[PDB]
Amino acid sequence: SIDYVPMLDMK
Amino acid sequence: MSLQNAEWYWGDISREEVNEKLRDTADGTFLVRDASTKMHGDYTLTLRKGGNNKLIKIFHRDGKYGFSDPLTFSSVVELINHYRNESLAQYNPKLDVKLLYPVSKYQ
Repeated sequence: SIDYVPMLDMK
Repeated sequence: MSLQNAEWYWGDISREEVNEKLRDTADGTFLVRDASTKMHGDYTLTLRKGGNNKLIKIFHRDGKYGFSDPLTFSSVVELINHYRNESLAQYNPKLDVKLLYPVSKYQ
């Protein structure tokens, strides 16, 4: 990823 | 303070120090440091995966902790302990790992 890893929402 | 005694929490160390510790290690190796932000009670999980270090942000809102909406864990240890036994794949398909090997400040 660019810096931080994208984490998906669960809502 | 469960978090301060957690072997895998290193508090206020740098991205560069973490890179030294995570260098050449197996996938699943991980530690938690303080976020580069100014004390939003925010921490950063760093995880070895595929030969590089994934920066995963641990958000802190209301009184809860977590990787994304909704924040449902009541402590960072509760959160890390959970994903020791369950992969992070549901947050991001690239992250088909658990937190397997803690980088231990006692060891």
